[PDB]
Amino acid sequence: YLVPQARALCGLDESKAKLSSDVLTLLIKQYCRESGVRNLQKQVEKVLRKSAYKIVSGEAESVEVTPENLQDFVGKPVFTVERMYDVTPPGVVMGLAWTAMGGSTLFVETSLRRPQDKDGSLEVTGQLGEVMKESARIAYTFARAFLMQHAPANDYLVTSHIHLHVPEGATPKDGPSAGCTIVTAL
Amino acid sequence: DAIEEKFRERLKELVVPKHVMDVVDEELSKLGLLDNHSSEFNVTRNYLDWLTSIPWGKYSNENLDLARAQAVLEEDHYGMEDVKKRILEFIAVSQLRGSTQGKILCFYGPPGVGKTSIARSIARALNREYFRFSVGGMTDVAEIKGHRRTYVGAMPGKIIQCLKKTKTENPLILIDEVDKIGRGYQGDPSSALLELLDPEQNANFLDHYLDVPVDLSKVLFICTANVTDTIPEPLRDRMEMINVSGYVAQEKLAIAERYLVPQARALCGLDESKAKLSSDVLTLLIKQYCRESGVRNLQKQVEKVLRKSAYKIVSGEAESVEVTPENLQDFVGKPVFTVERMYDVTPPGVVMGLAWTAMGGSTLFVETSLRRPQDKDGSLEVTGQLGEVMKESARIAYTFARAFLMQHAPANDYLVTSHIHLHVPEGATPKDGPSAGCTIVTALLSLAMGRPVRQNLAMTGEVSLTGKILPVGGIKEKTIAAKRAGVTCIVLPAENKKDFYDLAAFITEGLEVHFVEHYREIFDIAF
Amino acid sequence: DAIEEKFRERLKELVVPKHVMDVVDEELSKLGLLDNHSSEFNVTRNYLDWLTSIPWGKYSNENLDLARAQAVLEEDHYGMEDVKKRILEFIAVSQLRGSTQGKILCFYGPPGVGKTSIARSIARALNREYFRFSVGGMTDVAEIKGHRRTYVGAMPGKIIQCLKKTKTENPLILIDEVDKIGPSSALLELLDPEQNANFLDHYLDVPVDLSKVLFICTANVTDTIPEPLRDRMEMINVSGYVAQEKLAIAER
Ligand SMILES: Nc1ncnc2c1ncn2[C@@H]1O[C@H](COP(=O)(O)OP(=O)(O)O)[C@@H](O)[C@H]1O
Ligand SMILES: Nc1ncnc2c1ncn2[C@@H]1O[C@H](COP(=O)(O)OP(=O)(O)O)[C@@H](O)[C@H]1O
Ligand SMILES: [Mg+2]
Ligand SMILES: [Mg+2]
Repeated sequence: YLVPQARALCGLDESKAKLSSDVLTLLIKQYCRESGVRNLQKQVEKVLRKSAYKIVSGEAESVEVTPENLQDFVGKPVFTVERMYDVTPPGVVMGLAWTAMGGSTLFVETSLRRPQDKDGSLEVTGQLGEVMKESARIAYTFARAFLMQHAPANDYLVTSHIHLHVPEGATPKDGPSAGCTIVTAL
Repeated sequence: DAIEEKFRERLKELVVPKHVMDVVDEELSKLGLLDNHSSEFNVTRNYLDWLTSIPWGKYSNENLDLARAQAVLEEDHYGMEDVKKRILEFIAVSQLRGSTQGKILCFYGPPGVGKTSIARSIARALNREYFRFSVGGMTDVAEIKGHRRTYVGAMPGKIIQCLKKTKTENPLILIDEVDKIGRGYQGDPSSALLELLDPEQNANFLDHYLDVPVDLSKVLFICTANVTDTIPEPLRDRMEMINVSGYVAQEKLAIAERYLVPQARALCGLDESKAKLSSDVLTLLIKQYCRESGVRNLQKQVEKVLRKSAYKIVSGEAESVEVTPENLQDFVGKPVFTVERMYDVTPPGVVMGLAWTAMGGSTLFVETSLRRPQDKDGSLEVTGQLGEVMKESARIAYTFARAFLMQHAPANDYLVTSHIHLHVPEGATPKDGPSAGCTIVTALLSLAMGRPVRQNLAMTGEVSLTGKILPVGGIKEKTIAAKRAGVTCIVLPAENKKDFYDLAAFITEGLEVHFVEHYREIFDIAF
Repeated sequence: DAIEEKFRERLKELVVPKHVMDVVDEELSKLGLLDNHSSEFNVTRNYLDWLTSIPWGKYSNENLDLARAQAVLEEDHYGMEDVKKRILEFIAVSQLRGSTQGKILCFYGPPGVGKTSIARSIARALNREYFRFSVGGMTDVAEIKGHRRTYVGAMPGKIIQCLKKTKTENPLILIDEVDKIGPSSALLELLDPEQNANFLDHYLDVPVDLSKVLFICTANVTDTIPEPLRDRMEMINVSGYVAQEKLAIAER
């Protein structure tokens, strides 16, 4: 629907400007992650209008769009990194989050705050909301209980001072959906 | 009566659509039945006037010459490549298709960069009619939609009057300051803009006075805003966001010596033979007085110099005067931005950072000191009007610095037990953001080891709890601020390579750029 | 008719721009068919009253002479050398270009230093008309931009009121306490060289040229002034007085 109508508006035949399924897939993946259609239409129209300018100005007789030179038409990709950790060290567990620009993944990082591994504590940073901080507290309590019943000799969680961080530091996040992820990380 | 023909013979040159012609006919038939001096007669007459005044099928003689358009665009504004490219693409597309087109654009950027001014130059380039529709603080929805005929003072509204007064169906409408539209209590004008700025529904824009849809698909809508975050998302999604990035010092010099100085001389009535401003004087003025992204303050400084010279000439104090970098302070006063770098040599515990500021970016330093006299557990106090995000980043940096020193030097008990105070010496101004996490880590490690970092090294980048460096924004401003100082080496996150190399060549000529993925690389670079 | 001839006699000496003339002509034609008892007749009469009262082509005869203006400035106030220098520079620029000009200034300083009295003295020296209104605590945009003809209580706002009162297109307008404003978006359009020449009022529905008006703002602290508004105007510091200066002012 979009590309034929955009061609009819810009007046470019398929032979003069090539938009393959691969370049459209890349453009959607890297520029149009939203749930709507208007921004994808705008990107397609940008590509076609730049091809039209190249044709009219005499710079080229036909314009071919490729996944390599797409950034020449639509600039740098908005989304490039899909996951922060390729291989997760022991303290971090991968989670999932809801976002307006499609789905978004999150990680939960934990590390010792004091050298020795008298109660211990959990410091929570990462712009976590009140509900999510409460879920972190519940997760800490259940992690203590579960490690108590699974490994009685392992007093790590009760004595160690632990810092919990969700490395999307500038983006606020809330919700209890991360309780099991936090338990797994701890 | 002759009023009916006075209506009819001015539709001859208009290709009126059927849905308008059948309303005009019924209104004219109603007109001939009412008494010539009744109030209903006046209402019908006013409505027929409004319907007839619309340019139903006439367009301005748009020109499609790319060379002429580029010449017209270049004669007024310097270095607005994105907007000029967008307009040339518009012209090329409108040349491929056999008819005129319309688009909805939004120019956003820092104040004083030329968003409002470029619209008139674009309208002149396109040979389109120009209308400015400032919506700053507007809370009246009736200015967009109008009022029904039943009211005594009913008028269609601003847009229909634009079509009436421009006498063309494809003008250029400048909706100035769209982000500053008012949050009216009785109505929300931004919600009425959804119908006006809908790329598909422009063809059926319904006016409350006319009660007849008008085809606004051929109108080129240009909006100006300072920040996009204030515009409602349903309206922001309809408009095409294209950015004006502001001007670097070299671009400011080009604008001043090519546009600002000639126009200011014309305003002051002077000539180059009587008042001479050399490139060195303009460069010094930009460097020491006009750090803002716009060129309005630079324009004010230039006008100040020229008016001082004009007073010196008219009063007879001098036949002619030349401005020099030595005597410039006589005209503009003593320099404002006299210092670029707080520390020429950084002692142990302080690390040079970079920050985004409205004045073309600026550098910052992170200072750490031993609050209690010993090299229970340690604590970290933070000051400097740090925001909540920046304080959280400081806590993360402290935790990771402890962890890193746990493994790099297990015998080093400094960070574990010592009580540390961390400050950013710009205490009077608020600062926020996670960009300084790696700077804080470096400051803490330099304090712990007692070893100063490289003496001309700047760095930025968010840090995770495990030490991974995350991308940050404002690379251009941070790079410019680093290059103003004697920074010979800069450290950036690896994810910022793509938008660092998108910068102009002259900005990054002399910088030894290092791209990092984990802090263990920054540690080797700095130490 | 008598009303039309009265409005045209109001209009004889003004050099009216073409678009304003077309608007007045069409409104007069509209008034020529409405019945006298109609409420729309009242609205049209009230509208034409404002359009025929704007001084479209009248300028005050300024005293483009450095000596007399300097004498007036130094006889009316003591120690305001920065403001006096700025006004002398303004006069020199007006003389060199050979035409009247408008500027936007801002006097900021502690209260009681003479920011309003110096503005009255400047208007006296320049032979310009003087008008002032306060924006301190203002929260209504409609008192600057006006209300359209539809509403019963519509007024054309402070700027059009000033233009009608002063009968000149180059008066001295003092905007008092710009730093205490609540509304600033109307001022951004009011004082901006790019759009001063085409200031559109909602009631008038026709643009007026404010490029020759000399705007002088008053404040006490610059930091509280809105950021986009602080960029349009020029900041001149009217600082306080030392004991010797206060003694001289008191004696003189
Ligand atoms: N690139 C440029 N070249 C020449 N003059 C410029 C340029 N950018 C801005 N100006 C001048 O600076 C002023 C900026 O005002 P304006 O266009 O209103 O900026 P904004 O739209 O950001 O408010 C204009 O009067 C314009 O003449
Ligand atoms: N330098 C001066 N020379 C002469 N009179 C002065 C001077 N400074 C202040 N005054 C007097 O003090 C009064 C200040 O009132 P006003 O200017 O309205 O207060 P503000 O300065 O807070 O606006 C004026 O009436 C003026 O006559
Ligand atoms: Mg603007
Ligand atoms: Mg006062």
